[PDB]
Amino acid sequence: DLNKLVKELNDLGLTDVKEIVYNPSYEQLFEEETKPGLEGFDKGTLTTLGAVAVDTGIFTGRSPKDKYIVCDETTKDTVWWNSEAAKNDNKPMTQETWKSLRELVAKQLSGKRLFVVEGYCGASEKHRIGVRMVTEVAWQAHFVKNMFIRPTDEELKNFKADFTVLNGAKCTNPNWKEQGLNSENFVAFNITEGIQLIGGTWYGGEMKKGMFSMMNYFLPLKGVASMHCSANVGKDGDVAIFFGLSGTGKTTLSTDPKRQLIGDDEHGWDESGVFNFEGGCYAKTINLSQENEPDIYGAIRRDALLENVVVRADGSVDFDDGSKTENTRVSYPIYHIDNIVRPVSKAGHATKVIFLTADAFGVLPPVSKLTPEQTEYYFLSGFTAKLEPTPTFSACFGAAFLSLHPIQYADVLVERMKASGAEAYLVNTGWNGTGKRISIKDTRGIIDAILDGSIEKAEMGELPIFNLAIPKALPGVDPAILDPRDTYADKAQWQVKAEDLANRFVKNFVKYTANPEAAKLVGAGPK
Ligand code: NA
Repeated sequence: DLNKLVKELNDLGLTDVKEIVYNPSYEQLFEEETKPGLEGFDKGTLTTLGAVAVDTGIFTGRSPKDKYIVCDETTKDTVWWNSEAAKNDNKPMTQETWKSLRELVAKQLSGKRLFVVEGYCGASEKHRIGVRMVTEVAWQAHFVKNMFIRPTDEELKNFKADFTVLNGAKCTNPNWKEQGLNSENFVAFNITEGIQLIGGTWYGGEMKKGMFSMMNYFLPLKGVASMHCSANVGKDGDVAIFFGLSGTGKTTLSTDPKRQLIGDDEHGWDESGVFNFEGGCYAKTINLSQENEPDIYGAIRRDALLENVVVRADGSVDFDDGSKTENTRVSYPIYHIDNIVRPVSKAGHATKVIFLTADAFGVLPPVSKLTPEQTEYYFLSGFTAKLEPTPTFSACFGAAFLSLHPIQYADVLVERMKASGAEAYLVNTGWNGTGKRISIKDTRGIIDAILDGSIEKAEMGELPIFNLAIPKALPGVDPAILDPRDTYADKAQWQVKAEDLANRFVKNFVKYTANPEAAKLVGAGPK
């Protein structure tokens, strides 16, 4: 009912609403994106791959410094607010400033032709958020049609919008200084009202990650895990989830011809199992090649939406050109990948949990079986490194999207694992004592041993300092690399580097000891 929709938009403050393009088909979106007369960043270009490409302007990535959550009676004592104790992007916003911003955005979307897309964040009927996004730019509607679950005709008849995203990319906030904000741009959330406002930035990710942040607020409070991970399922129905920061092999190791993909980035884990929050994938395309990333490359066709890629004069795409940004992307509905779970992106309870890390310090074992306490410790640590070794720590493998304290995500994850008897493993896909990277042959052998349970049959030893349980041998894996000390000429070399890494983990974790519940976890961390 377009009549009902317009009244609800008026309620939000949008006036003089002209034509509304509600839930357009992919064909309509293509026509809208290539419409004669589009100017600026609204303009789409049909590439030779058949996919339309658009540019996002000055913002080619998220703007965490411009992210705010309204502080009110609902959020004062529930949100994990940025503090001296532990810095994060959850910056409070007054109700007065929120109102001003809402009016600003409402004004920007008034007296115009609008696109409205309604979809779901969450494949679980019990724990999903119906999202309604309003925009004046067709490709932004396309991004949402790709990234959220597309409702059935039946669902669209009784669709309830639990959260509304008002995309006012074209407007900027003139009173930001007076208001004490970061800039004239803004990505603000009002949890009580159920609204996300976007201003100044055109980057599509703000819509995807904004809703992920909201799921990260509502779900854990209901005992449901909300995770930044990929997930897949074996032919027999066995489910595994993978965590890992960029460069840890997450995408490659969770891509297996024999296991259908549930999702590649955001999942929930409730009483029924693991479910994707998304209806598509938002992949990085820099240096993309058909040879290396056949699944992703193959997905770039009509209905995919390329972002910030360089298009040559003949319409072809130079995927190696990062002139606009190194963060070139492409979004596409999930069925552009063949090896996926259908008809709905969800499966049973996970029984294997894998934490990947590229340990540039060459200290961690290629694989360790974690205790429940260590599972929480390494989940809060969210560690990886790159080469002198430089570490990166990101709580729960996605600190930027945590609306609650890290411990709250760890608690629900381990609760779900305990019920299904799931085992967690820390897997180092990085380097060892040779100074070289662990072979992918061994890493693939390790992932196989984890999934087929052979690691559970192995004789176990224990690595000192970290007190990690490690297998002495595994089918298809070089037993000479299982203990990280064996790849060094002298174990004393490992010992020195281990004390160093242990120190970095401990120093990183100190901020969590300011949280009462998490404080005791230092006992499960190194030394
Ligand atoms: Na399309």
